Amino acid sequence: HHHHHHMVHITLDRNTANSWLIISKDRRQVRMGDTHQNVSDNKERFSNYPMVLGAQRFSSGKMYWEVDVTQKEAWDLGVCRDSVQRKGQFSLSPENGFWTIWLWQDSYEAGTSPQTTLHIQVPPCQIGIFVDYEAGVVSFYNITDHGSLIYTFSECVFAGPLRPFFNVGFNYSGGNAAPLKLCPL
Ligand SMILES: CS(=O)(=O)NCCc1ccccc1
Repeated sequence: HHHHHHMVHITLDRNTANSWLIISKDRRQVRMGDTHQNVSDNKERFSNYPMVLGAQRFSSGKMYWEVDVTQKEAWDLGVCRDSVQRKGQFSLSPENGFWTIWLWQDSYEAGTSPQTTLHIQVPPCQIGIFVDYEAGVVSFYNITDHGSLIYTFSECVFAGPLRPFFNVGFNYSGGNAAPLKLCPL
């Protein structure tokens, strides 16, 4: 892929974070805390899962960013509508306003309904996310494996502004404490 030149500087929006998340000073890293992080509740915060949004909103154009997932056992990444549900239980699907992939229990899957098995030969340490708003495309790239394609959502019906979407995953195992990091341009 030659999408690198649509690179955008993403920062995390503290106000949207689940109350257990710890976002770094530079708003470029997020990890699961071992307790509630002493913030007030608000209607924006994801309540049921360790999720957070990027601050940036996209309604046109081509955008690209990269995320470090080194030594995590579980995470979700992609984009979502600004209007997605924040409270209660829900599935990650385009019908609910999400265009995502994930790692869970040693397999990679795309967040279709039902989910799609991904075929990755080289476990990624960094993921590239490309959005073409006008074309209705969200693509995922394996930066560890020379930028190889992971998955393309096409015919996307965004139906609103998009925000970068992150889930650091649960850390029930003690093996998933590591952060998600936005990688430099
Ligand atoms: C073992 S743990 O640290 O990952 N426990 C997390 C508890 C939690 C439940 C729902 C949403 C956010 C956090």
